[PDB]
Amino acid sequence: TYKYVNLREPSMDMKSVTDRAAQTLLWTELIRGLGMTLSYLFREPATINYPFEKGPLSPRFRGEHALRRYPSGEERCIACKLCEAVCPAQAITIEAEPRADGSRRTTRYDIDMTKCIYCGFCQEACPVDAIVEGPNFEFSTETHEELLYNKEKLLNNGDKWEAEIAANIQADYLYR
Amino acid sequence: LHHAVIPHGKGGRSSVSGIVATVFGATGFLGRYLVNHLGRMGSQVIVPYRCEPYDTMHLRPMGDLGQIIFMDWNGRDKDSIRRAVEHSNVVINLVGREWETKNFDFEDVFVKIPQAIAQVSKEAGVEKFIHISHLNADIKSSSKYLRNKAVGEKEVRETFPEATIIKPADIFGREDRFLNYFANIRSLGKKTVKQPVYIVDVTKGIINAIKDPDARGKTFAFVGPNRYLLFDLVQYVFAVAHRPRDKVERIHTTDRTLPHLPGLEDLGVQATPLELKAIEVLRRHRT
Amino acid sequence: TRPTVRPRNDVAHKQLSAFGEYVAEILPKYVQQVQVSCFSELEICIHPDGVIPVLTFLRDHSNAQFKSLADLTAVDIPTRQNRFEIVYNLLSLRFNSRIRVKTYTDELTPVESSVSVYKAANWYEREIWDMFGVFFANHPDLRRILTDYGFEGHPFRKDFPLSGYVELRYDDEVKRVVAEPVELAQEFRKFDLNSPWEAFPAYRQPPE
Amino acid sequence: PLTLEGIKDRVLYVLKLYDKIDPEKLSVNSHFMKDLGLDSLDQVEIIMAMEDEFGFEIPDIDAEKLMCPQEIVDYIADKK
Amino acid sequence: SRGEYVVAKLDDLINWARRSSLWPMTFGLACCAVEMMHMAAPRYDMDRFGVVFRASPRQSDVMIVAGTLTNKMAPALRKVYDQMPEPRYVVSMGSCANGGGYYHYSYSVVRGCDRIVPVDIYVPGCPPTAEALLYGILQLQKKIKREKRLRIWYRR
Amino acid sequence: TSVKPIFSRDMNEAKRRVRELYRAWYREVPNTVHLFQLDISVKQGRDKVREMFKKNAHVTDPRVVDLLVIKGKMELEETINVWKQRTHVMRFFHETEAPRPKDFLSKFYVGHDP
Ligand SMILES: NC(=O)C1=CN([C@@H]2O[C@H](COP(=O)(O)OP(=O)(O)OC[C@H]3O[C@@H](n4cnc5c(N)ncnc54)[C@H](OP(=O)(O)O)[C@@H]3O)[C@@H](O)[C@H]2O)C=CC1
Ligand code: SF4
Ligand code: SF4
Ligand code: SF4
Repeated sequence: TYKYVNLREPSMDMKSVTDRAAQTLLWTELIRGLGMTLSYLFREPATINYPFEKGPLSPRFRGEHALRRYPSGEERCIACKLCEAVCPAQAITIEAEPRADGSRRTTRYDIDMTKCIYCGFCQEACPVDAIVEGPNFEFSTETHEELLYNKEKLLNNGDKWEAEIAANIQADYLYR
Repeated sequence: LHHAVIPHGKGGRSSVSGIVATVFGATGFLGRYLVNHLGRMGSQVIVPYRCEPYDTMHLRPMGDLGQIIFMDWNGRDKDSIRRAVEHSNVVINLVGREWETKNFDFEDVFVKIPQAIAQVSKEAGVEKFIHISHLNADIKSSSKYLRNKAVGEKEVRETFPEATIIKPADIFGREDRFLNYFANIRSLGKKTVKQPVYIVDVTKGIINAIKDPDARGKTFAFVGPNRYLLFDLVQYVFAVAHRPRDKVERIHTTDRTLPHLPGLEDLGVQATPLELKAIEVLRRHRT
Repeated sequence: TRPTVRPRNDVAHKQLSAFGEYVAEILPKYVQQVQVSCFSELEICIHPDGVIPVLTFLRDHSNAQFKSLADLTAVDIPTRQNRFEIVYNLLSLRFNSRIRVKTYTDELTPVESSVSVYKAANWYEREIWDMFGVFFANHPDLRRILTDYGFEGHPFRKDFPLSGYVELRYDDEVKRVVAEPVELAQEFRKFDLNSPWEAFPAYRQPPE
Repeated sequence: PLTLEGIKDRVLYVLKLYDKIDPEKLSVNSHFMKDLGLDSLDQVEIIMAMEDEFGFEIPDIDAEKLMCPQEIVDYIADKK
Repeated sequence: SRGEYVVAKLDDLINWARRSSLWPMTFGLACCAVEMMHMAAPRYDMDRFGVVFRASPRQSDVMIVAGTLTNKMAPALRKVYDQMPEPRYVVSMGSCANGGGYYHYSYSVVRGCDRIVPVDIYVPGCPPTAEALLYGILQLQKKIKREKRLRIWYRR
Repeated sequence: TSVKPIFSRDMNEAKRRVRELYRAWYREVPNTVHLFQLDISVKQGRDKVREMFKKNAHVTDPRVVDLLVIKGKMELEETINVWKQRTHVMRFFHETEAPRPKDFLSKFYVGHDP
């Protein structure tokens, strides 16, 4: 099935040819374009006042790279290296050790914010939902040193909020 | 000494080299080239500035990721200077404006600045402190510049005696002062014999001396390869450039060699002549 | 077997089998393999001398029109003396079918520069010359396109590693950008993922 | 004013003008390649240097067949 | 100290004059350029901040390096950087541009634009969301608010 | 054993094409060092050119010589145009060290480079 274009002829009848001559010598559809643009002038423009009104989103945005923890409990991560096994720019760096207790844990959990393409594979790959892509996207960092997260920065960034992260997950733990 | 100060592997781009250098100045000319050659070596440079961060911003990306570090200093307090030289392998002193200001003379920058930094350095325990000086800065006349530099020379020689007191001749390069004044002319004609030394041999000598131990205590002086008349050099500048009071007195004052102290030959670096680099740098003429 | 497993048509398989047998019979001078996969896309595997005659046949003849030219690449296979595989891909405007003309070649002897009959092959051949080094005699212009000019090494080979040998940085010494031997900031770790235990029993090669 | 001896004198002082030849040591049977310790690289240097000096293009096989000062002078005397 | 008073007030006026409009040039190699054109979109404005998108390099206040810097790109990028007035500022947008990123382990790619030009404001993301980029330009403006050039000139 | 060479029959045509290519590089150098507003004497550039020629003089296989001639012709085209910038032309040179000598003891101080 096909529906092509540009198959006509200029009509040799006197009315159509004098109408094309009237458009040629009278600048008509140009003024029709001016009328359409003035109709968009008299609309109200759709802008948002940026520092006061922030643009809408989804409950599943991928931002901050925050961590979670157990209810009144310890660190949610096990250092099971799945996120570094899936990290498609290898920005995760995990060096693991157990502590004096016996449960297996970490030493070094580094996210490179340069290499992080923000897939979501480390969120989907985490069996205990330790790393969660965060809600807010404001990094804006004046120095390149400061864009290399440490595990303690991630724990502070996961302890500046969980209630946002918990609300988003508790809303959408059923799709994924 | 602790690890991560020992050298590691090859050189360049965050290969962990030897020295950790606290640099005073480095926003000017020779300090900027010196930070450049230490970044080629791959050495961490701690530099404090006092000015706007835009100047240290356009000399910022010389190093690799997070190698060089920026902080603040002032010419009044020992606390900020001491905080800047808390942990340093080597430290170099390069400072000086060639005209008096409202708040600083030729006195007390060249005098008062090496006093406090050498005080907190010797109380701090730094090694291989390299202090620059102008060549032939005497007790003799014609320059508050040169006599305050001679007082600073006697200070750095007396307290902390194993400092490398270093002196080049009047250096020329991409952002020279006196060749710029040769361009920024009008005139007058005098006589003075003079040897010019190019800047990259000077800073290569400084980085080689600061990375090579056992060459300490001795003051050094750098030698120009030609050593001829100033007015013939001005004719050479106008010929290659296609067009026909303190600075002019301090270039007409004194230019000699000293047989006492050792120079280039105890370091093993090739000398670049005036002619090659002068043809390289004399751009910006008529077409 | 029927849900969530893609069914096929044996009719197209028989059609491509008969067609490939026909082409193999009527150009015997260069035909070595005519192989048909399970999902009916034809492959014809060719000595590197009948490039121009086979493509002049396959552009025409009113039984195999195949005007549409596609990919050219020469898949770098070691453990061979003829390493590189020039893969012509041809699509028929009239018959809606895909044939893969795989001709084989070595490192240094040219195949015969298909741009004479295929005007789409010009930058394809220039790309293969830039990335591999397969020379193309009787060609108008061979240059380096999709690489840097001062860079060399023919990087899509297997001998060229992942990172380049050279790495640029600006320096204020000579006031310009220079190349240096590569100083990585991290390792590019290497996961030994080639697990044992023979996931496909049908594709077993006979061992020694 | 275009004789054999004027061409030989100008070939003589441009052989003086070439740098790596030590000394000139001109002869009609000199053979500066092996008797004076020179390279075929320096041979083609001198051949296209004479080309740069005073005239015609001197193509590749005739550039190969010379290997000798007086034979260069006689080849120019043939060609010019 | 009305000399210091006039210095502080005049510095406030000139730096507010600098940070007021700040028309950039959009260098924009890869898909980060598409997200910059999406903060040129009618929703996320740029008129409100005096920010006029303009391809002119001769009058560029700030420069938004975005996309993926390559070895073939870099000398032409710094030649664009040179013919530019000396009051200038750099926003490195994109994971590709602020440290190599997803193409970090590769050939032909400079490991971030730090190795060519200095960077004032890094804004990460892939793509850095137009909302987040506009936040990064606001924190650039606050960096312009803290510059103290005339203070340093007076007490120099 | 059938091998189809590029251009060669013996090394005579190899010598002929490489000496003509060197003539082209000789008349290529001063125009480029004047055009790109470079900073290097003509003697040094020509000596580094002939040093790069004298690096690969150890090859007798004629196909390899043909492919070297074709590569040198490619870069002579791309430098006789204005397609290559100042950066690549300086990248042929080595004015930024790279200081590494071949002494044993020098490699023994800055170690693990046998
Ligand atoms: N031919 C020559 O020029 C020669 C020069 N020298 C010496 O080399 C040194 C460097 O020379 P050059 O680069 O040309 O000059 P500069 O003035 O540029 O170098 C001095 C550095 O220290 C800073 N500085 C100077 N005075 C003060 C001050 N009162 N308070 C704070 N910072 C100060 C300068 O500016 P800022 O504060 O902005 O950082 C700059 O960073 C000088 O000491 C000079 O005497 C020696 C031999 C030859
Ligand atoms: S996948 Fe989750 S639990 Fe496992 S190492 Fe990564 S963050 Fe920790
Ligand atoms: S979202 Fe970032 S940290 Fe997570 S897998 Fe992707 S690149 Fe790695
Ligand atoms: S960071 Fe992402 S959006 Fe930006 S250029 Fe790279 S791939 Fe494109």
